[PDB]
Amino acid sequence: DFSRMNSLAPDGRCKAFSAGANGFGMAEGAGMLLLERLSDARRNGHPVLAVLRGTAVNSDGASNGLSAPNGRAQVRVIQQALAESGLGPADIDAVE
Amino acid sequence: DVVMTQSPLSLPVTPGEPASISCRSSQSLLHSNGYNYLDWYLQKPGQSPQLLIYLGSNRASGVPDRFSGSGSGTDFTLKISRVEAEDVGVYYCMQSLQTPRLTFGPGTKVDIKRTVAAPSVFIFPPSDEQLKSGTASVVCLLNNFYPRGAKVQWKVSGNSQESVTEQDSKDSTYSLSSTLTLSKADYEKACEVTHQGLSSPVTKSF
Amino acid sequence: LASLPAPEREKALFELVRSHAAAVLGHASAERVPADQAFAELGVDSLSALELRNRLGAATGVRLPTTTVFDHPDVRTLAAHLTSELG
Amino acid sequence: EVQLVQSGGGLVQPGRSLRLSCTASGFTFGDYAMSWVRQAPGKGLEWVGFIRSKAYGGTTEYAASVKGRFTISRDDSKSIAYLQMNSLKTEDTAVYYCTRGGTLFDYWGQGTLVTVSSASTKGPSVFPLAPSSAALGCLVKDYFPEPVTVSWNSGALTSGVHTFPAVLQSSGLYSLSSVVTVPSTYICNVNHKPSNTKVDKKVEP
Repeated sequence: DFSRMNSLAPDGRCKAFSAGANGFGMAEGAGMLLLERLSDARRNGHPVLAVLRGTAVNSDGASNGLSAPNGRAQVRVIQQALAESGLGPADIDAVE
Repeated sequence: DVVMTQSPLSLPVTPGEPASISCRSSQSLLHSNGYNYLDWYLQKPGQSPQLLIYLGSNRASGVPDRFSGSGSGTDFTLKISRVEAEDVGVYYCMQSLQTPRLTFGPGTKVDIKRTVAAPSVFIFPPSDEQLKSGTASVVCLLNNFYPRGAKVQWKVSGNSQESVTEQDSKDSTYSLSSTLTLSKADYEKACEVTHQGLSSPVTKSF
Repeated sequence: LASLPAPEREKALFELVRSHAAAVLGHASAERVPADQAFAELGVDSLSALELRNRLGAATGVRLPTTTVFDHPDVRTLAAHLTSELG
Repeated sequence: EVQLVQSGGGLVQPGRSLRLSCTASGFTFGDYAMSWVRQAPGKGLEWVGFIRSKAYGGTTEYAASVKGRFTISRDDSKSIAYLQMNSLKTEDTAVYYCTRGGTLFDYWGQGTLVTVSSASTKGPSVFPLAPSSAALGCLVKDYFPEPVTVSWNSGALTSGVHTFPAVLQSSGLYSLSSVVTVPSTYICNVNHKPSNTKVDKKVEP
């Protein structure tokens, strides 16, 4: 069905930010994190590998399609998680 | 004696950047109660001042926690964690150990920080119909210069006034108006600046 | 394609565009589809728009732009553009 | 919630009385000591004085420059703070403020532009700026009081427009210099609302 509206790549590669972009490089997998407050894994001795300063969830709103992304709704989710974490555009070194 | 409480001026702060403003204090403001007795005030250009931080470190409600504060017995430091575009104005080092508070302090010119530009020295001879109207006003216009640390000379001074706008947004510079109000006869008897945008004075006359 | 046989070359192309619109939107009753409604309120998304432009480029033998659905938001506008693109 | 809206602006000559009221709403008026602050245009603030709470009683302490001239009173049942101006002079031309404390000015009134000037209401002497060879401007010399808007090309050109602040002369008048910076034959219009002296101007080098 992802093939039916022609949103996929015929090779499986997510050519992100590349001239060879064709669509999703659809793959399957998992991933799962154990989370705790910073002053809750330090008194308990639990290893602290990274801290989530802030997070945000923001819908695309009235986009140009259900699957179509919104150009001005991602700016508000990058800034809401930015104004909730107390961090800023010059503090994040790299972006996944 | 009156405690001297002055805050360093010329504070260039750019959006998204952490700054730090300190203060001087001759007589110790750390009172016997263990609490400093100084305040931090911000006069928003075109609006009323605001209470930022009292007792040296305690912040007021309404203003966000970005205004962090601390200090020693004499030395104080308002740790503005970060500046955004609304965070522009005059900060005041008002102490609170000796009423009267008749002097609030010269105030700190907090400015959107940007590299140094070249002041556009524009000499403008007054209109002749003004000269037949009874006055004379030659203006040495300064435009698009930052920081504003220059005064205009009038050679070949004392009749010059000051007129400078605050910073704009998308260009973030200053503009100066040195108006030399003059009289009838003395018109037929030059202006230069010493801004850090240049080094040698630029001499252009009417 | 109609060979400009009459000024009806206009209404026939309009009806053809409407028929392909009623066959792309899943309208089993191809009788009537809102003409004054845009191509974003009738459910004409990426899939519908793409296969609609393929149908119009196959029946009328034209080369519609990829962003035709956005260029002509209305079926009236699309029909006018297609009928005006004769030569 | 708390509001400390003020009232009592106007235009006076040196040597007469003026009214300043501080409206109190949202709190117990008798708890805090009402204070009054004066802000010289574009430069440093100066504090006037305060009245202590009637629960404290105390006295009314003023600045050294307003001894025997200004007095401050307070009342709970009608909840208005007073700054009485008597024997006004030139320095009093400033925007006064009403502050919520003798030592802790936590609140701040919006500000009343109190003006003590010897001038009279008349149109401006709009004097142009012939470019040297550049920028084109035009002065607004000799106008009073200070409502003012100077546009270029009659509100058509907005890039490079610099509406320079008011210029305080010793004669009590004002001067503005609105200048645009663009290579070229431009229109600058000044509208003085109180006097209806609407001057249009054409400028050439």
